[PDB]
Amino acid sequence: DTMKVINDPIHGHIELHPLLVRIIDTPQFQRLRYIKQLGGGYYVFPGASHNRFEHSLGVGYLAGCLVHALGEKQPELQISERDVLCVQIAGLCRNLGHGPFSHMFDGRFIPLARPEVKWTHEQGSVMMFEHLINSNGIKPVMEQYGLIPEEDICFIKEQIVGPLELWPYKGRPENKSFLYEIVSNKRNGIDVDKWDYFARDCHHLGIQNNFDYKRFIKFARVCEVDNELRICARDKEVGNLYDMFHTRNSLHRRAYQHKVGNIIDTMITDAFLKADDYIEITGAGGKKYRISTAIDDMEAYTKLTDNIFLEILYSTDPKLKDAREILKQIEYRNLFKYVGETQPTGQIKIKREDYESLPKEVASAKPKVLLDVKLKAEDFIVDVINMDYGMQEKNPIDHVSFYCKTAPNRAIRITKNQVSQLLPEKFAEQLIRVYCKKVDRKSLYAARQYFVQWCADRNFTKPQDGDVIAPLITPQKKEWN
Amino acid sequence: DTMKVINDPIHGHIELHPLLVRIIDTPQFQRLRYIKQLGGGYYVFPGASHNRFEHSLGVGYLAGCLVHALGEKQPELQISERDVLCVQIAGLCRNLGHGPFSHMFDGRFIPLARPEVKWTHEQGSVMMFEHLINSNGIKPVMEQYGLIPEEDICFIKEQIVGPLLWPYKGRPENKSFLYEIVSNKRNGIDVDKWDYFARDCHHLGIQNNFDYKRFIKFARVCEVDNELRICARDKEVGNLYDMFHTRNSLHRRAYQHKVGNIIDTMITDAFLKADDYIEITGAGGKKYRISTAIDDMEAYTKLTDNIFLEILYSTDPKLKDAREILKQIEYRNLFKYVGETQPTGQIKIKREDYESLPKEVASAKPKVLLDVKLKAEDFIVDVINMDYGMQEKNPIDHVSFYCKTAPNRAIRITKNQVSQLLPEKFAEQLIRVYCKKVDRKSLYAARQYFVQWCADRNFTKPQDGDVIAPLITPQKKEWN
Amino acid sequence: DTMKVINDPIHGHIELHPLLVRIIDTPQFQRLRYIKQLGGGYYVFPGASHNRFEHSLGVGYLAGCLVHALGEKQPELQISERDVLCVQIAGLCRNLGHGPFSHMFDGRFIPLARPEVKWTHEQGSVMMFEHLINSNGIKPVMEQYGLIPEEDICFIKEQIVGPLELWPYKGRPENKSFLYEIVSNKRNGIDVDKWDYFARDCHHLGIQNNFDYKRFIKFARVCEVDNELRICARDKEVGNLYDMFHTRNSLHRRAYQHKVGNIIDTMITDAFLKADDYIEITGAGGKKYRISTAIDDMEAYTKLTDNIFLEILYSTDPKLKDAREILKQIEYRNLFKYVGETQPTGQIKIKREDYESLPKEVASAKPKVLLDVKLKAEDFIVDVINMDYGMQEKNPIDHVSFYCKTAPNRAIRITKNQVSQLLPEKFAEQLIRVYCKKVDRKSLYAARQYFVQWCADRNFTKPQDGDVIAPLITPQKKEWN
Amino acid sequence: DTMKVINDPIHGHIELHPLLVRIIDTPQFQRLRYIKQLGGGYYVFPGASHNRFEHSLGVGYLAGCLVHALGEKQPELQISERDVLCVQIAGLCRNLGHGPFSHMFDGRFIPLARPEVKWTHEQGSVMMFEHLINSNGIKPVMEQYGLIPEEDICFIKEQIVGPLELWPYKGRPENKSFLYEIVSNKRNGIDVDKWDYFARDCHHLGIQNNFDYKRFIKFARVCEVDNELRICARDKEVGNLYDMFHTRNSLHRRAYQHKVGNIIDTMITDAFLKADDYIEITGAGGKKYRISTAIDDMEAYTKLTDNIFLEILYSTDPKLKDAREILKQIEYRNLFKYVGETQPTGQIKIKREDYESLPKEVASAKPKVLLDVKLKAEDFIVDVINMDYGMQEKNPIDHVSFYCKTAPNRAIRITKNQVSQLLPEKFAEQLIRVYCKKVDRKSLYAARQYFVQWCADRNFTKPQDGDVIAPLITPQKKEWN
Ligand SMILES: Nc1ncnc2c1ncn2[C@H]1C[C@H](O)[C@@H](COP(=O)(O)OP(=O)(O)OP(=O)(O)O)O1
Ligand SMILES: Nc1ncnc2c1ncn2[C@H]1C[C@H](O)[C@@H](COP(=O)(O)OP(=O)(O)OP(=O)(O)O)O1
Ligand SMILES: Nc1ncnc2c1ncn2[C@H]1C[C@H](O)[C@@H](COP(=O)(O)OP(=O)(O)OP(=O)(O)O)O1
Ligand SMILES: Nc1ncnc2c1ncn2[C@H]1C[C@H](O)[C@@H](COP(=O)(O)OP(=O)(O)OP(=O)(O)O)O1
Ligand SMILES: [Mg+2]
Ligand SMILES: [Mg+2]
Ligand code: NA
Ligand code: NA
Ligand code: NA
Repeated sequence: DTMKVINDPIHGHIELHPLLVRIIDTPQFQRLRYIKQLGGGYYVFPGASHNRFEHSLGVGYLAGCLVHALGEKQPELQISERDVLCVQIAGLCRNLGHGPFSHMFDGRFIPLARPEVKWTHEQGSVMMFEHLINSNGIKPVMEQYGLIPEEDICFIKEQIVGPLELWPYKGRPENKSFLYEIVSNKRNGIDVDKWDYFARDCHHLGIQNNFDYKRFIKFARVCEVDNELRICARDKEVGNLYDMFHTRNSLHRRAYQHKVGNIIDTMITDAFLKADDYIEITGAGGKKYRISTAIDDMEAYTKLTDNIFLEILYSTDPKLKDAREILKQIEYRNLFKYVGETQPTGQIKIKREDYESLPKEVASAKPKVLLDVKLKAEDFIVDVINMDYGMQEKNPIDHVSFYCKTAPNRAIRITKNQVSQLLPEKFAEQLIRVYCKKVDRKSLYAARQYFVQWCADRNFTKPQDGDVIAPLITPQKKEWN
Repeated sequence: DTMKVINDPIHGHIELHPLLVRIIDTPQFQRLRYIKQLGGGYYVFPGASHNRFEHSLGVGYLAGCLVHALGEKQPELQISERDVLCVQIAGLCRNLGHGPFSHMFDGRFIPLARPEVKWTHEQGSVMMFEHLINSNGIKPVMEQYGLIPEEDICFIKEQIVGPLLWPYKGRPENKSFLYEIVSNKRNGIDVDKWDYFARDCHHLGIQNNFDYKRFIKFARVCEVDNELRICARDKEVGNLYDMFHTRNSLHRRAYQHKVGNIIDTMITDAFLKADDYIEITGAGGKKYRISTAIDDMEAYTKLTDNIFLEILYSTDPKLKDAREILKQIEYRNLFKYVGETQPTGQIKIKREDYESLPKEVASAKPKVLLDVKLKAEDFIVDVINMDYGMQEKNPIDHVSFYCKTAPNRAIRITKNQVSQLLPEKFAEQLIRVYCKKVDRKSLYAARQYFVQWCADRNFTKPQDGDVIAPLITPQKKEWN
Repeated sequence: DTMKVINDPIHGHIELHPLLVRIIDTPQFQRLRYIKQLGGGYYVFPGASHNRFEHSLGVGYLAGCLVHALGEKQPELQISERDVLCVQIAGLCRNLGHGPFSHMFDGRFIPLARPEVKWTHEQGSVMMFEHLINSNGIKPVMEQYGLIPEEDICFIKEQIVGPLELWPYKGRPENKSFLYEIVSNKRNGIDVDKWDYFARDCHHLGIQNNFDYKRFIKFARVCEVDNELRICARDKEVGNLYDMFHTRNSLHRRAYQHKVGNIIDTMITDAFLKADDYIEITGAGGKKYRISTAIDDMEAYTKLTDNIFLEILYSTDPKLKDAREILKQIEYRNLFKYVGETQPTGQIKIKREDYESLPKEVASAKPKVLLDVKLKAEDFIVDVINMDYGMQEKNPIDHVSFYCKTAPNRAIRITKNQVSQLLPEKFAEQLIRVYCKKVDRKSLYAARQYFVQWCADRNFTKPQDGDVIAPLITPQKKEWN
Repeated sequence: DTMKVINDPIHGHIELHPLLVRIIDTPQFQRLRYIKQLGGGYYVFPGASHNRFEHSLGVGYLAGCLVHALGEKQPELQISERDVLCVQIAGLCRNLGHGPFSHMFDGRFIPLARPEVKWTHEQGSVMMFEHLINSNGIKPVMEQYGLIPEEDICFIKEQIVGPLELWPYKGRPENKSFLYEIVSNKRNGIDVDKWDYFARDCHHLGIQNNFDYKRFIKFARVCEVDNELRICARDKEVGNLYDMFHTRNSLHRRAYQHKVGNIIDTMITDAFLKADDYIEITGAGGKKYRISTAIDDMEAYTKLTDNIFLEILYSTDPKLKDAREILKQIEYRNLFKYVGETQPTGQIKIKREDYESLPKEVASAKPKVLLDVKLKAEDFIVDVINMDYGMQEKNPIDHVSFYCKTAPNRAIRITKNQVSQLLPEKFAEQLIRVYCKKVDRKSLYAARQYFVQWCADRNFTKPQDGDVIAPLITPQKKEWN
């Protein structure tokens, strides 16, 4: 009927427009209550039980805050109530496409299960949004509140995934370009999605968040840069932006790429792979889908959530025994053992095509220690992690426009040397974790010897614990001594 | 083997003894990751996604804090490392018995589904603890860390459920105070409450007024009637009254939220309609229903909030009735709130009369033009007992205190000795009425029946009475 | 000029209109940086170092929030930018009149020092506001931003102190009545001043605040009640309002009336009394004022802050030796010793005129025990504390109007039985603390005997520690056994 | 033995040993209630009203936490109750020496006022501690609780200031070396003083703190490194340590070196300099001291707090008119105007002795543009700020010892390459702020031209707003285009 107030622990009392309420009260959206924001992280950080549902409300709310604040400071932008609603909707709905365990699904599982396809949760969101609209008679309700469904549905989808291919967008013209920089910012990565998860994940994880989004909003203006209207930050605030990405990096290093969290994700992925053939999910017209193919039909995908984990865990079907056994090993905490961590040196970069060949390389190393057990390629997992500021090797701050107190409509650029000598020199790196599937004390000892040898052989960094875990191997490498 | 560190958002970095790690890393305990602390509340408070698992770690940690602090202030108590471990274990394990959606399971579902049994999550915890111990070879590991399994397993169980003349056999009278930590039957002041106040507030987005750390610093053990009891400092009496006021606030704002409760009611109804067709494998391959898994711990292990999604995602036409109710939850087609009232004077509605109340509302005769006529089954009447944890009694009368000038001398404090601004009564009842018929005309009619029923039973005027039923409220002179 | 942004720990980033900046950047306002919010409380709660300055910004900000939210929900109220500014100004400025150590000055010191006058910090605020306006050329600046100084200065003053004398206000007409319910609510005590201090004092004290003002604002509406437009709360929210006053009461019982905090306030007051003759403060035209008379000249009052404490403490003048000695006893923590606490029973009420006669009564009690020392009236302090819900014996919730979801413009009333049986029966009480100026073990023992006897004699409540501190006295009273 | 409980907003309920209570309840310690932690910062961050008093309790408490935790994990260290008390006392007392406005006094005022002396607040603390002990009969009370005053007073002083000149300490032997790494860590800068201020300043400022000290403590162990027992961190925690110093840097950049906060500190310092001749503070035997000389007599220093600001501000003495006028300009917010900010490039490092010559350099620049006014050296302030990780150009993490999960008693080292490529390359930098004493629009315009020219001339970084504030000057420098 009218506006709903929702009490969120992060944002406090949030107003929801009745149109958003209608979008929210659908199985496509409610689905998000059953997908953990951080997947395997919950198995390391016991506070991190939060789901995509609450994150989505926060992204929607923040999207609305930014656009509304821009509108109030700059009425010359001609931001309408219609524009605000579409930005809120895009904010709510950009998480619709997440599969079970969020980033494990599109980052680990689908690449292994369906190598030939290229899938992202963003594509999923678009498809799921379409399904949500059509299955719930949303278009009449959009019209009722002054939206024009054809243009606006397009606008929403473009905000989530980018150009559906000179001005490449068809939902809004160039004079509203800045509206595409709110929910998902392809230019520099500063968007409201990040802002909600920094705050939300920190609150649940028990880490403290150093970024203040409210301050960013108060200092945000729209200015012309190269004949486009873009969201600009106040020049003074440049330090806070570098801090925002440092914060992003901290969350990744401490929580999202936690070495045990990642191994749990790997084990859950492995169980899904072994379960994939025997789990069936009913989609459109009674047709059946696998976990790995539910991404092709939105009706099936609706019913694809973290419940899959428990479906496997509680199953009696002997065909699911292999999948079920892996998950039971998670419950007993018989996890694959962390062997160590290393990095490439200088400009050495490990390509995506070489990932499969790395367990073989570790097993082929010839450490000079007496070993009771001999280990093979399949006993090792090598997890290559790309740690960056969101834009590969590029500095995202070079893609931010700024303004000064004295000329608020004049956009400017700020280079890294203009800010601080204490900032990072590089903006992308790689971490290599090694784990061993053999969990006894003797195998783990052996694994450590192979690993440290492989590091020496590839001229990678000395593992931090190198002298402790492999005292007979580390002296051969002069660079480490 | 040394300590594992867990980072909890409420308590920060918590150390876990390797024995507790072993108890935690079992399917019986890990199960608790899949049971929401506040069940249906998550459908009202979007922050309230937290599970019993994390609550359990917190209860364990706090239990350890209290016993350890008592030990350090009073070494004459002779609290051993053994005693601390058993109190921590009891703290961890007192939530083992919770079913799907926590309090809805033992408070709504089992009473309706299995009226002949008397079941509490506490009994469940004892049974589940036994199963956890036996299924995971914990006894050898208890011995390894200096526990004596026979005495100590008993001690742990007694802390969770109470006594199975000094009624306890896990510890003697000289250690009586150890039974006042995890679950305090005497006055309700225990560590389980302290963790949930803090945890639920952090997730719900309300702020918690109670400071447990301050209570611990002012806690002492003193002799009262030949028993050693945990006493509070006399000055702190105001904070204790505040602690129960806080408990009451959490209940009124969150745990008994009118929509949260209706969602709990709907989920319970779906479980009832699903109970015949969901099967859970227990011991030796035997099959159990949702309502009977409480009789076999192996089945109960696999009984979590996943039941909700099992029903919701099912295709079996036998589950259509249950599935339809849950789909109505997703679409937010909920039973509509009609209004709320209370009994007056000493009037107390007994548990046996709950069933007869929808009939009473439908039988009321409001003197107005009604487009629809409504029947008993169209109404839900939810009776809620709001109290300070001890029925009509004041829990502060069951707290012993001490003074700065005589720290070993226990005393009592009466309510007039504290404040005239305190509550006169310590128990009350709320009656919510809802309508299963959701259209505008039915809701209008429902409100007329309801306000009439209030007048007829001499209950309190509903707050919105003049707005929802302007033609009914003038008949009652006491209301104006 | 545009807005200045202030980062407050309680409210986050606050915007200040350039007019408010001008009012703030004056010695009359800046003065408030040197007056502690909680006076003597800082000597008990080490976090409570905050000053009236920051509290004032918060009251101003919140005043603006409430009026602005009302305006946005109900444009039919015709709240202008002019109205918002005046409410913000009244919010900023309602603390201008506070003397050194806030409530101790108007609550303890002036009543003792100048019994014939009736002074309140609110009157002080009006006078100080007038002085601020005139001394800083504010009127031209008010005109610049669309205010009409004659009407508006009046409006501001009326918000702070009430009618300067049928509609009794002359700053605004009946159709804007609700604007008088924001900064200082004479009707029920629900105002923004309280809201800032609950939040601010809790944050500094290390108590946690259970009241959510943001939620109140979202549920606040203006409705007609008895031909007046009043701020109404949503019916559901009634529980939270009772809780708001319970919270107020908790803050008083734990912090503002802490037994040691109050004795420190008593000692500081006593030092000020002994110093009052010899401290001189320059006012208008070089004229000299005492601490107790600076309230008569705003120029002197400007220079009257917590610095008075340190002026006395650091003085060398032998005439200030008496005052200086008391303050040195505070530093050494040689405080008057707490003897005990009691309350009147039934309808017994101790009147303000009888406070002086109470130490005599305690000393005149006849305990019938062996006493090494005999104590006199001047050895005892009796502190009478009025604890209420803000409106004497009355329930403030009976003076709150409500509305329902189904009829948002229709005001209603809610009686106490309509809410809960667990609520307080009485809404005012008195606490009596007794202290002894003699600090040795024997005097303290004797003092406790006199005190417990006096309780018995006056038929007051049994002191909590009665059986411990006076085991020979408590058995005579059958009501206590 | 009764412990006293203090409720701190940061740490919650803190127990104080009766000996610490005795040290606290003295004028030498209580003095700290009247010195603001962040001096001038309060004039920018209105929450930052907190004083050194509360900070000191926190440092004491944390010192006790660390030593106590080390004792419980490693009883082989033989940490006694005596050792814990001395570490707590050192923690309490390391802030005793702070003057009015904390770091402004030792960082700005004394260097200008007394160039011939080398004074630090740490030396002040030692002297003040000595005075506190002797003036309050603390030595007998130390003996009562098992301390041996001669050895232990030495130990406490050494913890605060370092060696009072092969093992350089005489309070404790090499086997207790780690006890010197708690209150003030000269080796790497990881100490409990930092931990309390990160938490405390953030809580008051309204910034959020990303460092978790409790986690550091749980991962801290004592291990042998080069025949010394040192506090070691877990190898995994190395990232958190880099983050700790990044956090320190953030606090400095956002708050402690805020451009307005620093100008207020400069103005207060200037007023103190002009007041120094005419303010008298009574010390030992009735002798009189100036603000700049009270550091030579502890009895005078006791009475030297932020009250000096208000003494000057409220004075009528015409000799204080110059000092009083500057402070009145603070109240009216007629502050020296920020012109801009720059940094040195390459290896250029501006020495402390050259600070005085910089305003001359700026005024001597020849921008050659239409200028209504000509500005002189005395019209400019140049503030040089050293931003570092606590150890000049060195990486503090190279001076941290670590241990591994697999060998907890074996200390190791970790190089920067072994951690992350995303870390800083340099660990020290300089910021140069320029301000103008002339506040009109025309002078400010001129000042900006001189400034940007001076940047070009010295080959410093382009000011961020350079193209806006000086569009005719920035094109001459090719490196900036
Ligand atoms: N007292 C409270 N304090 C904090 N949050 C609350 C409180 N009551 C409810 N909430 C939460 C639960 C929801 O997230 C949100 C709205 O709940 P509430 O205002 O009770 O809505 P409702 O939908 O039951 O009221 P309405 O009767 O207007 O429909 O705030
Ligand atoms: N940097 C961090 N800050 C806060 N919490 C963290 C951080 N890293 C991990 N945690 C959380 C996750 C866990 O609940 C808890 C323990 O994690 P961590 O110390 O990484 O254990 P671990 O078992 O992986 O390490 P170990 O190698 O010592 O076994 O702390
Ligand atoms: N990085 C930060 N994070 C949080 N609060 C900050 C930060 N920097 C400054 N503050 C606080 C201090 C002030 O109270 C408020 C505004 O400061 P700031 O924006 O630096 O104002 P200013 O007047 O110095 O800037 P300008 O006039 O250049 O816009 O924010
Ligand atoms: N209810 C409360 N909650 C939180 N902090 C409190 C409360 N009451 C007092 N405090 C604070 C103020 C002090 O910092 C600290 C100690 O207070 P309190 O225990 O009242 O000391 P006290 O010394 O007056 O008691 P006594 O001498 O009677 O033991 O805690
Ligand atoms: Mg581990
Ligand atoms: Mg400014
Ligand atoms: Na362990
Ligand atoms: Na309980
Ligand atoms: Na009252």
